[PDB]
Order: sequence, then structure tokens, then C-alpha cells
Amino acid sequence: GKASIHDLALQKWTVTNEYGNITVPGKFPSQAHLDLHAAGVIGESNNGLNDFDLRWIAAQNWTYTSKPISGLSKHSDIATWLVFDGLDTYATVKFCDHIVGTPDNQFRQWFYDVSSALASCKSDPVLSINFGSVPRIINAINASDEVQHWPASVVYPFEYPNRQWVRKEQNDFGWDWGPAFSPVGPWQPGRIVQLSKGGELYSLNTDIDIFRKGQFNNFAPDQTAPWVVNASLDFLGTLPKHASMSVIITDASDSRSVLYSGKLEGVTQSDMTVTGSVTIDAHKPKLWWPRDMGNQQLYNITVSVSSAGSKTPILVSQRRVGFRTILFSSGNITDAQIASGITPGNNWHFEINGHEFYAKGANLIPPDAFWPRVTSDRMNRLFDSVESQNFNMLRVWSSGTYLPDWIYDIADERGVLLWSEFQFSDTLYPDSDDFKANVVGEITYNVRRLNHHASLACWMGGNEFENLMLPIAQGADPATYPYVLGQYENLFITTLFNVLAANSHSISYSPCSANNGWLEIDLDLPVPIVERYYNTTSGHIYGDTDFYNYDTSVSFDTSAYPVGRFANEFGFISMPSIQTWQQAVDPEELSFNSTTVILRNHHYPAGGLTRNIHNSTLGQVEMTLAVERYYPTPDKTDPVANFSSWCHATQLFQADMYKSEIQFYRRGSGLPERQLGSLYWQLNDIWQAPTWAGLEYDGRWKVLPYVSRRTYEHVIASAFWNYTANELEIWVTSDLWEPVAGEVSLTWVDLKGKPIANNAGMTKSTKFNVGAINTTQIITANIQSDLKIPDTSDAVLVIELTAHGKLPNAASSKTTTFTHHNHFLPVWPNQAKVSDPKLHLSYNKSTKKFTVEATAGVSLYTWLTHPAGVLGFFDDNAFVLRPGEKKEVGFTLQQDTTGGKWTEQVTVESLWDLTTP
Ligand SMILES: *[C@@H]1O[C@H](CO)[C@@H](O[C@@H]2O[C@H](CO)[C@@H](O[C@@H]3O[C@H](CO[C@H]4O[C@H](CO[C@H]5O[C@H](CO)[C@@H](O)[C@H](O)[C@@H]5O[C@H]5O[C@H](CO)[C@@H](O)[C@H](O)[C@@H]5O)[C@@H](O)[C@H](O[C@H]5O[C@H](CO)[C@@H](O)[C@H](O)[C@@H]5O[C@H]5O[C@H](CO)[C@@H](O)[C@H](O)[C@@H]5O)[C@@H]4O)[C@@H](O)[C@H](O[C@@H]4O[C@H](CO)[C@@H](O)[C@H](O)[C@@H]4O[C@H]4O[C@H](CO)[C@@H](O)[C@H](O)[C@@H]4O[C@H]4O[C@H](CO)[C@@H](O)[C@H](O)[C@@H]4O)[C@@H]3O)[C@H](O)[C@H]2NC(C)=O)[C@H](O)[C@H]1NC(C)=O
Ligand SMILES: *[C@@H]1O[C@H](CO)[C@@H](O[C@@H]2O[C@H](CO)[C@@H](O[C@H]3O[C@H](CO[C@H]4O[C@H](CO[C@H]5O[C@H](CO)[C@@H](O)[C@H](O)[C@@H]5O[C@H]5O[C@H](CO)[C@@H](O)[C@H](O)[C@@H]5O)[C@@H](O)[C@H](O)[C@@H]4O)[C@@H](O)[C@H](O[C@H]4O[C@H](CO)[C@@H](O)[C@H](O)[C@@H]4O[C@H]4O[C@H](CO)[C@@H](O)[C@H](O)[C@@H]4O)[C@@H]3O)[C@H](O)[C@H]2NC(C)=O)[C@H](O)[C@H]1NC(C)=O
Ligand SMILES: *[C@@H]1O[C@H](CO)[C@@H](O[C@@H]2O[C@H](CO)[C@@H](O[C@H]3O[C@H](CO)[C@@H](O)[C@H](O)[C@@H]3O)[C@H](O)[C@H]2NC(C)=O)[C@H](O)[C@H]1NC(C)=O
Ligand SMILES: *[C@@H]1O[C@H](CO)[C@@H](O[C@@H]2O[C@H](CO)[C@@H](O)[C@H](O)[C@H]2NC(C)=O)[C@H](O)[C@H]1NC(C)=O
Ligand SMILES: *[C@@H]1O[C@H](CO)[C@@H](O)[C@H](O)[C@H]1NC(C)=O
Ligand SMILES: *[C@@H]1O[C@H](CO)[C@@H](O)[C@H](O)[C@H]1NC(C)=O
Ligand SMILES: *[C@@H]1O[C@H](CO)[C@@H](O)[C@H](O)[C@H]1NC(C)=O
Ligand SMILES: *[C@@H]1O[C@H](CO)[C@@H](O)[C@H](O)[C@H]1NC(C)=O
Ligand SMILES: *[C@@H]1O[C@H](CO)[C@@H](O)[C@H](O)[C@H]1NC(C)=O
Ligand code: NA
Ligand code: NA
Repeated sequence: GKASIHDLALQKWTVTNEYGNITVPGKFPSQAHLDLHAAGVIGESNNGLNDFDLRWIAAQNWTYTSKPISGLSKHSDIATWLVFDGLDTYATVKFCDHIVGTPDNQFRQWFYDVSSALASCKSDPVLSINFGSVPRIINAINASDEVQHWPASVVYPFEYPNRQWVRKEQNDFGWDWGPAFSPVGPWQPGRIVQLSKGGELYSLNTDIDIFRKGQFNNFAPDQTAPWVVNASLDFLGTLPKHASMSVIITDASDSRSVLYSGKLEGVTQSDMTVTGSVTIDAHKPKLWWPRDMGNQQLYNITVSVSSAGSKTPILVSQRRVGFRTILFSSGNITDAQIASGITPGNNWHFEINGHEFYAKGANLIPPDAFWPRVTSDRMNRLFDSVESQNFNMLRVWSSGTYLPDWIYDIADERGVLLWSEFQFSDTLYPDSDDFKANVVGEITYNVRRLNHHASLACWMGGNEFENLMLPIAQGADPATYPYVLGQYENLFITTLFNVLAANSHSISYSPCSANNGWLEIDLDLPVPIVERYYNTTSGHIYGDTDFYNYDTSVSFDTSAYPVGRFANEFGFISMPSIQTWQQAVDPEELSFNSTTVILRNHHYPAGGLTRNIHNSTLGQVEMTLAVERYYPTPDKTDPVANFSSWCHATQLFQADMYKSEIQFYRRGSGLPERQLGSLYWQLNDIWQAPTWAGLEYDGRWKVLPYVSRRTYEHVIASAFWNYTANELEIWVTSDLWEPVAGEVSLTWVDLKGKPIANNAGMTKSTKFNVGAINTTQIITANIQSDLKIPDTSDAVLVIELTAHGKLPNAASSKTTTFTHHNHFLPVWPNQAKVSDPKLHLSYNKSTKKFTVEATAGVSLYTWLTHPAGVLGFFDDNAFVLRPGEKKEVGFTLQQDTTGGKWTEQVTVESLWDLTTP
């Protein structure tokens, strides 16, 4: 009595428009834009001015129609189910010309019993799904006087308005880094399931919750307590009474190694769910740790459900899990912490297996406007870049969508923690019973689906509420504010925290991405999480920092930087490379201020459907002023080269700025705020455009990820310049869990490479001692009073740190050697009297290393550019080169279309090359 499964991917599909004039072959999973493009009806969607040009697609319905489905049993003894892991978004599901469902959530798994429609069918059944025009449907919802309305500033759009009414990826209606395609279709896998009476069941969703005995969300668990493995299985259809549950927990690496094999206790069952648990000895399982914190130990758990009077199990579910505790700490700073020197207020940090760690990473946004075309290769390449940059965490930004299982699998294997969020962003949402019920379905499904993942670090209700949107609402409408605040608590706390707490004991919660923490957490309270909000005391520090300041005059002034617990967002836009631009924009539009380049810059957004040149120009100006203030301004005779050099110059500013911020946040770990995290805005691009991204759409590295890789190293030497006071401070910051000792080399040379007399009055070398997740000031000097630099515009301090220590949880007796390369320029980069360094580049086919040598003098911001046709990244880039120093640079080759020829096409340049004709 096995379950008969037909994958909908293996069925023949046809896509039709609303007006019956367009008919193209379809795919499953897919979206209309992709099927239209594959057929040649439209060009690539990311190209030119297609954000405007392709609006006729989103403005209409698209229907996915299968050819008649063969192989289904017509025996009335058999329940036939349509199972959809994702439909985007408003759809009408027809089976044999009968409407059986009307889904309205992208983030929910939909299942419909089609047994009667099948029985009624005169011939083989046709499955059709008619996807509505989301902007039309939302406009119609808003048009009703009977629904809720908010002030203009609260529901202000990026491109399409009324997005708060739909349970669809919010950036699909446009964002300030992306287009507004509003795609529709079967965005995730789908199946037809035929179940026989008294036979095998079908697994819909499985929730595995591995926690320490007595563990509760947002509270530090007991690390000496035994492990509890709770298995809750959602299914179709009929499970008989007195159900039995057994598990086999084997090592994910070796099947032969069995952790636990036995029955589950405290079995509970309902119409479509069966739950049980097992307690395992605290000493037995090997712990999972994030990357560079130990091993990423995983286990394969297979849960078998048997019925009384059945030899074989009727339901079997498998998941890959990890034994670990992850705490998001947002409660009050304890008396013990105050006594240790920590400023009072509230926490904002993470703890892995009871250990505090410094979080390093960025914000992950969707890599494509069309989720179906995002492949395993594309995500694995992105993850290579994440690891190479020395990340331990990504913030999975809302909204955004809930990532599929396969993406979390990558993070589980690699050891990258994923700070996760519910799909609510930069606006206020309705709180009607129907909307809330739809949200509950989405939260229940995704929390249950994702709980087993070792990489899941936390759940946050939404993006930018208490720090932005709620204060906007209080200003925009003081009278309606308490009501609106009440809805926020009702949806994001009362409902959402309860749905999470019911389905997870292991994952911590925060009602939004940025807040001042909580006063109380108690499920007995009408509002379970009592938020601190603006109940603050002067001098006290609360929450994470979400900081952007576009005034370029203070970009490198640390007194302008926020003093907080954690930095979850920070950034400035930069142009992508010319190679990236060439993929989407016409050659004649390859100029800094071309109409197509401007219109693709969504900083600042249109605030509607207009071609807003004014708002977009604001971002273009910000980039221009940033270059003009600090970097050599290109003036190349070749317009192509001029555009490329200006693009590069914007990247230099972005990189250096983030570095200035990262080193400041990291140094805070040893200061009274006890800063424990840096997540820059943003990691990746959704398309070819000027954004806050470090990784371009195809994966190409900007200057930013090379500078952030170094700045995210375990032990770093950071130069802090108070330019108004003319004071230089060099600090050593370590994120290791043990103290380390080491030395920092300090070499003052002129721009020709010749040493400055008496090393400009500064010591040539200094020893250091830095504590666990702490900082130490190694140098303090006034550039005028304490130092003797003959010409500040003909001087550079080269910083080289060496330290010896151990990474957390290293078995090895052998100590790791930590090295960090940095520099200090006593003037802005545009003031440095650089001369042609006369760079020589060569590639060695055996060692797979590029040799870079500066021949005539000092080279600043030495830059290697890989051509198009190759994917990957260099082992270092944007570095200082002293003459005669032969630098070896390797390349992580991810993909090559050149047959090895790409190495001949690699170019080298420096700060000097910006100002040549
Ligand atoms: C393992 O794991 C698991 C999980 O997984 C777990 O379990 C869990 O538990 C928890 C705790 O308890 C819970 O929670 C709860 O809930 C409730 C509701 O319930 C209902 O529902 C649910 C859900 O459903 C869904 O889902 C599922 C899954 O999937 C399925 O199955 C179904 O079918 C459904 O589905 C659907 O829907 C969805 C959405 O939602 C979607 O998605 C889908 O698709 C579809 O459509 C369920 O589950 C339940 O079921 C249940 O129950 C029944 C009877 O009723 C049975 O039959 C079954 O079996 C179950 O049972 C279970 O549970 C219970 C409890 O409930 C117990 O007893 C038993 O034994 C068993 O176990 C149902 O149906 C809600 O309501 C609640 O509430 C709350 O509570 C809290 C605490 O707890 C608090 O805080 C809050 O507040 C609330 O309360 C309130 O209210 C009440 C009334 O209503 C009262 O009484 C109280 O007092 C309060 O009030 C008060 O206060 C306030 C303030 O605060 C004021 O205002 C007033 O005035 C007054 O004064 C809760 O949340 C859950 O449920 C569970 N789950 C399960 C699945 O099971 C376990 O535990 C673990 N284990 C270990 C060892 O750890
Ligand atoms: C483009 O695509 C869209 C989306 O796929 C198409 O619209 C969809 O059309 C289908 C078929 O017409 C609708 O299916 C249902 O239709 C009626 C209900 O009609 C009533 O409700 C709808 C929806 O109202 C909601 O949306 C509008 C915005 O458009 C909004 O103004 C309104 O306030 C409502 O919004 C609330 O609710 C939704 C959730 O539904 C939330 O998302 C919102 O947030 C908000 O809370 C109105 O448009 C109508 O004017 C009318 O008021 C219903 O009777 C149908 O019932 C059949 O199907 C169910 C199974 O689903 C079954 O149980 C029933 O027994 C019944 O089945 C029998 O009848 C059918 C024939 O009808 C037969 O084949 C069967 O064999 C059975 O004998 C059905 O549920 C769907 O609601 C609608 N979706 C939306 C979002 O509008 C649109 O047609 C298409 N256009 C073109 C040109 O192709
Ligand atoms: C691309 O787009 C802009 C086209 O209008 C252009 O912006 C202009 O940039 C100049 C500087 O190059 C600004 O000039 C002033 O900028 C500040 C602002 O107060 C002053 O401190 C300066 O001394 C200078 O007077 C203009 O204000 C600015 N125009 C606007 C409308 O803001 C960009 O320069 C163009 N970019 C490139 C690379 O060509
Ligand atoms: C390279 O690009 C820069 C920046 O766009 C060009 O500089 C502009 O030149 C025009 C000449 O009419 C001036 O009116 C603008 O004020 C200049 N803008 C800036 C930001 O300096 C430069 O002309 C280009 N070089 C070429 C093609 O020779
Ligand atoms: C399809 O028909 C509509 C009118 O029913 C028209 O506006 C649209 O341009 C037509 N499209 C094509 C590709 O023929
Ligand atoms: C939403 O509805 C109100 C009232 O019907 C209307 O004034 C407003 O223009 C609508 N908003 C949009 C963006 O369509
Ligand atoms: C463990 O399960 C994963 C899927 O979650 C699978 O890819 C892997 O092959 C399994 N390994 C073993 C040893 O069972
Ligand atoms: C964007 O454009 C709208 C419409 O012209 C305008 O009201 C808004 O202020 C602009 N945004 C910014 C940041 O200037
Ligand atoms: C950092 O190190 C200093 C000594 O340099 C020490 O007094 C302080 O308590 C340390 N802070 C932490 C959080 O370890
Ligand atoms: Na105080
Ligand atoms: Na944001």
C-alpha cells in the first residue's frame, strides 16, 4: 500500500496570458517572466529599462495548464491530493475544470483533496493554476472603505503600492536595491499524492526540536542537562490510534556510527500530526559549532511511525540535524556584567553552546528577482565568498522570503549561522482576523519546516519597526498610534511568539530586527514579551545599531558612529564593475550619469510608478561627492575607461568606509558597550545596479569583500585617525576565546619605498597581549607633536601583525599563526603624492599563483581584475605593495568558460592609474 507520487515537474505545462493572445511552453517550478523569456517573447528581465518596460506582465493573470495527467488510479478507494510547496501568490487551482482551492500566500504549503473532481472526470484530468495580477488584487483590497488605512508616510511605496495587503515577497514590488517585477507562478516544488486505505502515509512537514532539558526561548540553557529530541510529523491522511514512534540517529558522515536507536515516549496524535520525544545523555552527542569555532557535526535522524498491528512503518521522515544551543540575548545587562565594567541597559548578542562570540558577516538579500532560477551552484558560490570573507553569520533579511531547505542545508554543512526573519518589512501591517489567520499558517509552516536546521540562529518578527516605522506612525498620526502599536504587539508578540514557543524551545525571538530589548518574557502575560521601547535611562546602552549617514564629511569620523551592542546594518552605495554593467546595459549607456544607469539606481526609490530621475540622481550625487572628497577623480580620454575608473573609485570609498566602521565596532568588544557583532549592509546584488552590495549579481567581488575579509580576521591591527586632533591610535582586536600574544611591525616609508628617518619617531615593532574577545591599544601618537614625518603627502605606515593562538575547540596541540596586513596614510587618498609604481604581473601555471611586483615605488590599492568568462575571487586584493616585495596572489576558480585563457586577461592597477589619461 505504498503512496503513488507524481512530481509536477515531470508533467507538460503551457503558460497563457489573460487575453488569450500569448501562449508559451511552461516549467514547474517556474514564474511567467522566466517562461516568457525562455520562449523569446521577452528579453532578459534584468536588462536595460525592463523594470518599466515589462510592467504589462505583472498587470495581468498568467495560467499554468498541464496536459491531461495519465497514471492516476480511478479507484474510489484512493485519496488523491494536490500538494504545493509554494505558489506565488493569489491563485485559482482547477482539477478537471473544478475549482478546488484559492491560495493567497507565497510562504505556505497548500494541499487539496481532489478525489471527487477525479471521479467526475470524463477523461484524463487537467490541472490548471491561474495566477492573478498581484498589483490589481491589492489595489482592489485597499480601495474598500471597509479595510484599514494608514498615513501616506507609513505605507509609502518603493514602486507598487499596497504591498502590506499581500503575503508575497515584499521586494517583488521594488526596493532601493532592486526591481519591481511582481512575478507569478509555481515558485516551489509540487506533487500529486495518491494514498490507499490502510496503506502508507505522506509526509507534509517535519519539525525536529533538539534542545537541552528545561530550555526556553530567549533564556540561557543549562549546558550540563541532557538533550531532548522532539519529533513532530505533519502528514496526509489517516493514522490509526495507539501509534508508535521510533528513531535512528546516525552520524551524517558515517552511517555505521549510531548515536541513538530506540522508541519515542509521550506520543501524541491528531487528524494530521504525530509527535514524540527521546531524551539522550548530555555526554553522548558531538556538538555542532559555527565555522572557525569547531566542527560542524551533523546527524541524520529518521523518524518511523508504526501502527498497532503493523509490521512495517506507515510514515517515515528524515532530516539532518545538529546538537547545539544558540541563544539570542536581549534581556537586561546583569549586575554581574555591570560589575565587570559593562555599561547597563540591555544585551544584543549571540551565544553558541553557552559561549559568547563576536558575530561577523552581512545581510543576505534575495540573489534574483525570480527564485526558481536560483541554483545550487549559484548559492554554493555565494557561500564560498561568505566563508572567504571570514563570516560566521548572515542575517536573512525580510522581505525577502523564507529560504528553502536546500539553502539552510548549505549553511548547516559550512557552519554559517542564519539570523532569520518573518516576511514583514519597512511598513505597518493589517491585523484583521483573516490576515492574522493567513499569517499564522505561514508562521506555523515555516517555523516547523526550518526548526531542524543547525544554522538557524534566531527568528525576528520583521524589519525596521520599533526603530523606524513605529516612530513614523506616532508622528504621522498621534491619535491612531496606540491602536497601531497594539496591533504590532498583537501580531508580532502575542500571536507570533506563541506560534514560535509552541513549535520550538531552542530558537530565541525578537518582535523586530532592531529594538531596545525586553523587560519581561512570560507566556502568562497578555503580551508575552514586554518590550522596553523608549523606557530608557541616560547613559545606558540598548539594542543593535542600524546606521546610515550619507554626509560624506563625517564618513571617517568615529564620533559620528553609533555606540551599541551589535551592528546589524550599516553601509553606503557603490557602482558595480563595468563587466557587470555590460551584462545588462547597452554600450552607449556605459557612462556614470546615463539615463539607463540613473534609472537603475533605486537609492532613492521612485515612491510610485514614475520614472523618477530626481530621486535616483540623489544616490548618484552621494557617490560623486564621496569620490570627490577623498579619492583621485578620473578623467580618462576613453569614455569606457572613464566610466570603469569612476565605478572603481566609488568602490574604494565604500570599502574604506566599512573598514572604518567594522574596526570601530570590533574594538567596542573591549569597551564598556561590549559590542559583539558586525553585519554590514549588504552582502549581495539582486541585479546589475549601484547598491550597498559587496558581491555583484553574478558573484563578482567589489573592493569591499577584500577589505572586509581582512577586517574580519581573527586578530587585527587597526589604525584610528582623529584627523581634527591629528592623533593616531593603533589597537589590536581579537575574537578568539583565549588570550593571545603577538607582535606588530610598524614601517614608515615614503611613496617611493625609501624609509622615513628614525621610522618617523615611531617604534619599528611592538609586542601585544590581548584578552579573549577583547582589544588593546598598542600605539598612541600625534602626527605633528610626537612624530617626525617630513611630508605627510609622501608617507605611508605599513602595519603587519603576527600572533599565535588556537581557534575555539581545536583538538590540535599545534597553535595557529594569525597574520594581518593593514596600512595608515596620514593624508586622504586624493592627497597622497603617488607616482607610477611600475607594476609587473605574471601567472605561474604550476603554482596557480599570480606574482605582483611594484618596481618603481609604493603601490596603494593594488587591484587585480579577473575578466568576464571566469567566476571566483583572489586570495587578496586592494593591498599596499612596497618596491621589490614579490606578492603571490592565488585565485579560487569556481567556473571557467575561457579554457584557462582567463589568466592572460587578468589586469593589475593601483591608486596611480585613476589619474592617468
Ligand atoms: C514537541 O513539539 C510539539 C510541537 O511540535 C509540542 O506541542 C505543542 O505544544 C504547545 C504548547 O502546549 C501547543 O501550543 C498551544 O496551541 C494552542 C492551539 O492548539 C491547537 O492548534 C495546534 C496547531 O494546529 C495546527 O498545526 C498542527 C501542526 O502542524 C496541526 O496538527 C493542526 O492540524 C493545525 O494545522 C492547521 O493550522 C495550521 C495553522 O495553525 C496550518 O499551518 C496547517 O496547514 C493546518 O491548516 C494543535 O497542535 C493543537 O492540536 C493540539 O491540541 C489538540 C486538542 O486541542 C490535540 O488533539 C493535539 O494532539 C494537540 O495537542 C497537543 O497540545 C496540547 C496543547 O494545546 C496538549 O495539551 C496535548 O497534550 C498535545 O501535546 C490544537 O488543535 C493554543 O491555543 C495554545 O494557547 C496558548 O497557550 C500558551 C501556553 O501554552 C499561552 O502563552 C497563550 O497565551 C495561549 O493560551 C491562552 O489561551 C488558552 C485558551 O485558548 C487559555 O487556556 C490560556 O489560559 C491562555 O489564556 C489566558 O491568558 C491570556 C493571556 O496570556 C488571557 O488573555 C486569557 O484571557 C486567559 O486568561 C498554545 O499555543 C501546540 O499546539 C502543540 N503543538 C502540537 C503539534 O502538538 C510538544 O509539547 C513538544 N514536546 C516536548 C516534550 O517538548
Ligand atoms: C485572475 O486570477 C485571480 C486569482 O486566481 C482570479 O480571482 C479568483 O477567482 C476565483 C474564481 O473566481 C475565486 O475563487 C473563489 O470565488 C468565489 C468567491 O467570490 C467572492 O470572493 C472573491 C475574492 O474576494 C477576495 O478578493 C478580492 C480581491 O480580488 C477582495 O476584494 C475581497 O475583499 C476578498 O479578499 C479577502 O479574501 C482573500 C481570500 O479569499 C484574502 O486574500 C484577502 O486578504 C481578503 O481577506 C471576489 O473576487 C468575488 O467578487 C466574490 O466576492 C467562490 O465562490 C469560489 O468558490 C468555489 O471554490 C471553492 C474552492 O476554492 C469551493 O469550496 C466552492 O464550493 C466553489 O466551488 C464551486 O464553484 C466553482 C465555480 O465558481 C466550480 O468550478 C466548482 O466545481 C464548485 O462547484 C472560489 O473560492 C477567487 O476568490 C479569486 N481570487 C481573488 C484573490 O480574487 C481571477 O478570476 C483571475 N482573472 C481572470 C481574468 O482570469
Ligand atoms: C552625475 O549627476 C549629477 C548631475 O546633476 C552631478 O551632481 C553634481 O555634482 C556636483 C559635484 O561634482 C555638485 O556640485 C556641488 O556639490 C556640492 C553640493 O553642495 C558642493 O560642496 C560642491 O562644491 C559643488 O558646488 C552638484 O551639486 C551636483 N548636482 C546636483 C543636482 O546635486 C554629478 O557630479 C554627476 N556625476 C558624475 C561623476 O559625472
Ligand atoms: C570623466 O568623467 C568625469 C565625471 O563624469 C567628467 O567630468 C565632468 O566633465 C564635464 C565636462 O563638460 C564637467 O562639466 C563636469 O563638471 C565634470 N564632472 C565632474 C564630476 O568632474 C570628465 O569630463 C570625463 N572625462 C572625459 C570623458 O574626458
Ligand atoms: C492582447 O490583447 C490585448 C487586448 O485584449 C492587447 O491590449 C494586447 O496588446 C494584446 N497583446 C498581444 C501580444 O497581442
Ligand atoms: C487606498 O484607498 C484609499 C481609499 O479608497 C485611497 O484614497 C488611496 O488612494 C488608495 N491607495 C492606493 C495607493 O491606491
Ligand atoms: C544524511 O541525510 C542527508 C539529507 O538530509 C543526505 O544527503 C546524506 O546522504 C545522508 N547521509 C547518510 C550517511 O545517511
Ligand atoms: C521620491 O519621489 C517622491 C515623488 O516625487 C518625493 O515626494 C519624495 O520626496 C522622493 N524621495 C526623496 C528621498 O527625495
Ligand atoms: C578586556 O581586557 C581588560 C584588560 O585589558 C579587562 O580589564 C576587561 O575585563 C576585559 N573585558 C572582557 C569583556 O573580557
Ligand atoms: Na546608571
Ligand atoms: Na533595510
